[PDB]
Amino acid sequence: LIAALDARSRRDALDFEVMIPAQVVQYDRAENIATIQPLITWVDTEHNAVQRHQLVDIPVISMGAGGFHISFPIQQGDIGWIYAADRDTSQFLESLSMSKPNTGRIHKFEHGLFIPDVFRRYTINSEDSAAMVIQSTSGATRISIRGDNIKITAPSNVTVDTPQANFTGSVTIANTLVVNGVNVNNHGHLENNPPDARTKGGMIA
Amino acid sequence: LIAALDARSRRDALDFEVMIPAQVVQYDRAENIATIQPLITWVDTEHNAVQRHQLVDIPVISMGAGGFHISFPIQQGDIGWIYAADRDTSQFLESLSMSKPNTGRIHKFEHGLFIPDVFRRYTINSEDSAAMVIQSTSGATRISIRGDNIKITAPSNVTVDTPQANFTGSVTIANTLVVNGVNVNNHGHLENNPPDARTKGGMIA
Amino acid sequence: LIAALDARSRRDALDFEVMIPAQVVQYDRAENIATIQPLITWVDTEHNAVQRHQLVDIPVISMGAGGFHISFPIQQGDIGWIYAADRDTSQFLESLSMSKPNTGRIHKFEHGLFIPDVFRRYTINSEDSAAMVIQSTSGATRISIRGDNIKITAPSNVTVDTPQANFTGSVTIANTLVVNGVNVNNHGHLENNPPDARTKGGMIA
Ligand SMILES: [Ca+2]
Ligand SMILES: [Fe+3]
Repeated sequence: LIAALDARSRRDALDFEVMIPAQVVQYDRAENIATIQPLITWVDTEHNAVQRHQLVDIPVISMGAGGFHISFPIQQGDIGWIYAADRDTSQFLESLSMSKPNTGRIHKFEHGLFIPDVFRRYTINSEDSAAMVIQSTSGATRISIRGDNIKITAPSNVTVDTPQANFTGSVTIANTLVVNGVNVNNHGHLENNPPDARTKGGMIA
Repeated sequence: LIAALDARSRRDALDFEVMIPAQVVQYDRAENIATIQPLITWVDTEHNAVQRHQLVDIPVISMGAGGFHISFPIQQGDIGWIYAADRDTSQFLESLSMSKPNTGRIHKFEHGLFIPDVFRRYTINSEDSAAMVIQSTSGATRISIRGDNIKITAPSNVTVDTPQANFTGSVTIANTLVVNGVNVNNHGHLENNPPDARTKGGMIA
Repeated sequence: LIAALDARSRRDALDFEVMIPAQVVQYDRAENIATIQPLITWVDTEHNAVQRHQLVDIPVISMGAGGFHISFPIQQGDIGWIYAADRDTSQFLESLSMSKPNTGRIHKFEHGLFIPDVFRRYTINSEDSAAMVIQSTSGATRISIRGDNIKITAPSNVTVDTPQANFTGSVTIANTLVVNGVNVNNHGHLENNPPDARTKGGMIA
């Protein structure tokens, strides 16, 4: 009989984990690890599809290198993809350096990586149809990068916290400019004649 | 004979899909799914290397969590990597929640994830050699993050669309400042003496 | 005996590479490829755990599409995850187009993709606990995106290099504003009477 190896091959492929959609149960942003719940059940011999185990202490990617990175404020319930490492990563995670596997389990989500993905749960404004956006998923607060311009939109404010902000060209401000507490639109100056009289009105062309 | 299992092992490994470079045939940015064409052929028994099938309805990652994400304006022809999920993801994609596989196909690109990658098709300006950049691939329009400063460059304009933009330090503008339609470089004020005469010239030190 | 296939299955799973943590040995940012050193040893038949081979010419992801991307200034020693492609990618990498495998090696890191990950080696400021940040890993220089506002922080400066910067609302500047070399806080104007006398002091309400 040859059905034997067919059965084996199937079992072995089912047991070998690679990638599946998954959800955050809990997340620690300082240690950048999560408890993760896979979101596709597996059919058992009994033909019952059942919920998979949680995975603990799973690193969540923070893309970055060279002293820079991108970090999202991950919440319980957020979704993404868990990947299974070839070997136990637990010692590597302790040291972030060259390590041995502490165990013999291979190709299992238990030692994996979670990559957050919002899937389709976002809105792109029509003006950004040809742009890259880094944004709230609502689309309300965004940095939009286009081929020759950048547009930064926020319903409340944009705050630039730095000692020196430099503009190498011109600047146009639609409404009010206040500098050190003084409204420039409406400002004046003391005259020499009449002595110490403030000029009339505000700033004019 | 023992060559039997050697043949099996090889077949099974060839059939088990994980990751391959691939190209976007069509993309829907609202549903965040693509038709994808793998870019490496597979050699058949006949020793013919032939083009692989398109995959439809493949989610394209939008990295994000916590109400924020990053989205690129993916175009036909863009490249990247397709990953094969362990099990059918179609029901999960309908609901974005806990689900069963609708079918028995495992480790196939048919149910996968596409991650866009520009590979080497970009230019980094020399001034950004030690910086992170989020930019047009031409390098012309960029946000460059350095250890202690941020430089935002755009050939046309940078527009900040918000009711209130706050600078916590000083600001230097090279050229013209216009506020509510009035050129500040060149502005003046009405005098009390001579009555209602505009001051001479523009703004001076 | 049936232990035979158990041994085979195990061997085949060990030989089949998918994903493991790894480190950059060398990186070329123009060609966007690296020499990579996996960071988990593998136990051999002799029960010796030993360091894995370097992989050369490994593409490092640059997430992007549609003419935009994100690039980090990767350094020797930076860490992340290497993924194994199903087939030889070398011809595909030459052309970035549809290709055959040059060889028969399958599911090996030798032809792979590296994704940089900083793991937990970063600091999130408490004010950003619910925000997305793109930042130096020190947390000192950052773009922080919140539900209705964006805060850009840099200890040295933020420079906006563009011919035209537009603010669609109001702007408040805490300290000094200089426009074309003239300090606005302290500016004045020539009077008509007294003829050509500069106004007293600086700008006042
Ligand atoms: Ca006067
Ligand atoms: Fe004035």
